[PDB]
This record gives sequence, structure tokens and C-alpha cells, in this order.
Amino acid sequence: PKVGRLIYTAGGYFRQSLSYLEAYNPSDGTWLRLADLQVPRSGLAGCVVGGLLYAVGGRNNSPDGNTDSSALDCYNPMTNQWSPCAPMSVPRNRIGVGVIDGHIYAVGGSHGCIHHNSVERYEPERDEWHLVAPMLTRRIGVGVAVLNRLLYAVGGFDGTNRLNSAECYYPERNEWRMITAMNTIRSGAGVCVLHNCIYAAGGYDGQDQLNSVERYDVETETWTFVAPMKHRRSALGITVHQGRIYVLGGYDGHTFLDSVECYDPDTDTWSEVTRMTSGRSGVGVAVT
Ligand SMILES: O=C(O)COc1cccc(CNC(=O)Nc2nnc(-c3ccco3)o2)c1
Repeated sequence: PKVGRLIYTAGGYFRQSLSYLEAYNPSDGTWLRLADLQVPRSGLAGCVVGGLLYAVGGRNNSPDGNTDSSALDCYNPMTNQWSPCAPMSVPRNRIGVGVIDGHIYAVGGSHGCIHHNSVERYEPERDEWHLVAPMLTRRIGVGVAVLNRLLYAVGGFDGTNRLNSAECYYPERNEWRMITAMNTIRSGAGVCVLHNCIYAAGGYDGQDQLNSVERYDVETETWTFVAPMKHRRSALGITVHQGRIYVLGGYDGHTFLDSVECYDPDTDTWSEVTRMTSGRSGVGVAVT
């Protein structure tokens, strides 16, 4: 049943790091501007736990300077208010985030010229962060998705090279293990889960922005190309709403897109369903 869930987009980058928090309703195609982040942020990740939206890491860059963010903030849709939470052990720009058992996992990202392979876990009910096992690879601009309590970190940049590799995190054993490498090198790709596959849409391969999209079926352990998006894009927002994948904005190598595309896995098609109120990349996106 359709209960009215919305797609939230937080922060992002256009001309500088943005504060913006907006919600889109796929049912009527309307947008609603909500309370601003207390601190502008691009390259952050967004996620939802217990009906609350969380903005994680990222960075604030403008003429007033460049500062990587270790912050965690919690937005309550019911009160339309942001609340500061406990910060991570380190600033994490171009971070990847995933949720398991109501816990927020902050993966990789960077702080200055430091490229994190480290990972830490946040427990809402205790407002406390905890270091877990580090990834086998240093990854900033990594994409993250979770399927059946297993977390996947896809692609990114290790400081020297851009990766087509990916790895899986086993939360209860607290380990990481490499999985099949993608067909394409991708950093800043949109990564999400839909049914039994992890999608890796767009990204930057080191020379061009990508509009190609491939998915990893956890059952067959293979990476498969599906239909390409209309726009190439890296640093795109991505989420799933009522069985379909939605990609928001990103950079196509020329413009900061306002375009929103929707992927229908049954017909293996993407189509443009709306536009953001303004183009932007590096947003955090989540559904509730
Ligand atoms: O590193 C990559 O290959 C892809 O770049 C990514 C990856 C993941 C998220 C993002 C979000 N983009 C982003 O934060 N862009 C941005 N942030 N600060 C700036 C900026 C530009 C000039 C001064 O500051 O541009 C980019």
C-alpha cells in the first residue's frame, strides 16, 4: 500500500556546499523545502533509522574555507528540526553509509590527504560511535548498500587509483572480504539495493563521467550491465522508492544536473520524472 513516503535530499554542492533539505513526493510530483542543515555540506551521506533522517560526514567548502566534516545530525520529519548528534572519530568527506540493525555504518571517506579504509558504527539509542574492522581497501567516494544484513562498499578512490573493486562487510563476524570486481572503474557512483542486486550507477572512471549502470546479483556473484541513464553523472544521489530506483542530480562533466531519473527494473528503462529545484551534486538522499 502507498502510505505517502517521501524522498529527502540533504546538502549537496553547487557553487559551494549547500544546506538545503527538500522532500519530493513521487505520487504528485511536488517538492517541499524543509529546515536547513545547521552547517552546509557536500559529499555527505544520508540514511534513515527509526523514522529519523541522518546527515553523515561530508564537507563544507566555500570562499569561507574548506573543512571536512565528522558531524552527524538527525532530522525529525515530524518536528521539522535538526539536532546535533555525537561526532565520528574522524572527518569523513565523500563518505559511504549503510544501515544494519538500526545502526549507522560510516565507511571510508577522507580527511585532508588521508584516505580512510577505517569504518565506524553509530548506535542511535546510545548516541555513541564505535570503530569496527577497516576495509581491505582505502575508499573515498565509495558507494554503500545493505542486503540481508551484509554491507557492500563499491568502488571509490584509494588515494592513488580509482577502483572497480568492491568488498562485503559481515557485521557479526566484523570482517571484510573482497567480492567480484565491477566491469567499470567507478568513483562517486550511486549505489543502492533493489531486490537481490546491488546497483552501481554512473560515477567517475578517472577520465569521464559515466551514464552506464551495472548490478551485482548476490546469488550469482556477477556484475551485469543494465540500461544506461540518460545523463552521465558522478556524485549523484540515489535511493529506492516503491520498487524503483531514483537518481538525483550529480555532475555530468559540464553541468550540475537538476535531473531526476527513475529506473523500472521490470522494463529495464530509465525515464526523467522530475527536476530538483536547482542542480547539484554530492547530496545525501534517503526515503521515509
Ligand atoms: O572523488 C570522485 O571521484 C567523485 O567525487 C565525488 C564523490 C562522492 C561525492 C562527491 C560530492 N561532490 C562534491 O562534494 N563536490 C565538491 N565539493 N566541494 C567542491 C568544491 C569545488 C571547488 C571547491 O570545492 O566540489 C564527489
